[PDB]
Amino acid sequence: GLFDIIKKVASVIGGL
Amino acid sequence: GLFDIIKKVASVIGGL
Amino acid sequence: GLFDIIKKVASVIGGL
Amino acid sequence: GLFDIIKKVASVIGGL
Amino acid sequence: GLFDIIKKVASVIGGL
Amino acid sequence: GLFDIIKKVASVIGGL
Amino acid sequence: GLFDIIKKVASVIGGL
Amino acid sequence: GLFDIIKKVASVIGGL
Amino acid sequence: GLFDIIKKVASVIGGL
Repeated sequence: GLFDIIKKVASVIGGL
Repeated sequence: GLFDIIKKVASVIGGL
Repeated sequence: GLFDIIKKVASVIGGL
Repeated sequence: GLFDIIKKVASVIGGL
Repeated sequence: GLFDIIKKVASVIGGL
Repeated sequence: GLFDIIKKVASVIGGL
Repeated sequence: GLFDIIKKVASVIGGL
Repeated sequence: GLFDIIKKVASVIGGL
Repeated sequence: GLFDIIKKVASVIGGL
């Protein structure tokens, strides 16, 4: 498109 | 399109 | 379209 | 109470 | 309470 | 058996 | 048996 | 409380 | 058996 954002993420977090 | 956002996410979180 | 947002997410959360 | 245990868990296991 | 245990866990295991 | 394959897998993928 | 395949899998995918 | 334990964990294990 | 393959895997991929 004109202003594309593609964001892909995956995470393991040990507690917040 | 014009202003596309594609967001894909998957996560494992050890407790909030 | 003009202002598309596509969001896909899947998660495993160890307790809130 | 007096002797509280709160346990929350969620998991993905690739086969036992 | 008096003797609180709070346990939160989430895991991905590649086969047992 | 004779020609055994045992495959166990589990995964978190942040978007394909 | 003779030619056994055992496959076990479980996954979380953040969008295809 | 008096004797609090808070435990939060999350893990990826490549096979046991 | 005779020709055993045992494969165990688990993974977090930040987007393909």
